[PDB]
Amino acid sequence: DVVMTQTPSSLAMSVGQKVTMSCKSSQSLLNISNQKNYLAWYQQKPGQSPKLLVYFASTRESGVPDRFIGSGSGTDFTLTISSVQAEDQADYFCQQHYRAPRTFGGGTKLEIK
Amino acid sequence: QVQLVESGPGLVAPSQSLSITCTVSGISLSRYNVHWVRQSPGKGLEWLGMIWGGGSIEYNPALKSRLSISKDNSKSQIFLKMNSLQTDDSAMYYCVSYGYGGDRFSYWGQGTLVTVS
Ligand SMILES: O=[N+]([O-])c1ccc(O)cc1
Repeated sequence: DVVMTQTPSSLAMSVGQKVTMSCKSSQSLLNISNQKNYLAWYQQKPGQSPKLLVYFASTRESGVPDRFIGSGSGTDFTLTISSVQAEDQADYFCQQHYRAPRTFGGGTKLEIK
Repeated sequence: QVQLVESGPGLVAPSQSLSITCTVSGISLSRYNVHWVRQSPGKGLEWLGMIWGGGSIEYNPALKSRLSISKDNSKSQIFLKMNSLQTDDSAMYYCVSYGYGGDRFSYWGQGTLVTVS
């Protein structure tokens, strides 16, 4: 029952602009032990499986561009896209990997004009 | 090079039993954790269960009653079985892995669609 919440549910940005989307949980995701935040971010384009963008709240997955930056700790996290590109139009999900069941956020549908 | 491919039944009548196979290549299951996730437009994304490199298994508490996860390291396959199927269970079923040492930390499968009707 850790409840994951993404905001906003959808938003329209323009190319080159900086994008910020939030993800919050009802319990801290910080493992008092290795001090790691168990939170992942995924990008999903139409008719495709989502892809991991960031894990442990801030570590970029191999192959993921530098314009994607995860941040935060505890219960409030963020995914920033420093300078959004047209191909960044997708759905973004966050998933908590702290406790089972590893719940997902509702998603943020990012429209790039 | 690394690929997670899931196989399924396609359409299946309710109160029947589901049975899916996650076929892995490129990696060793002893070093990667495999999760089972399903997605649908109405329901969103849901975590079903997982099986750790060292054989430990976890389930979505709300679904444990009907689920059953297992693996076969020698064949690099992971299995999921779901009972008491209801039309409510239609979704795209995926196996996803996480571990260290590959080109990537995780690999999401292609998904297998389950149409309960
Ligand atoms: O924090 N995370 O995003 C994680 C942590 C562990 C894991 O196996 C996958 C994702």
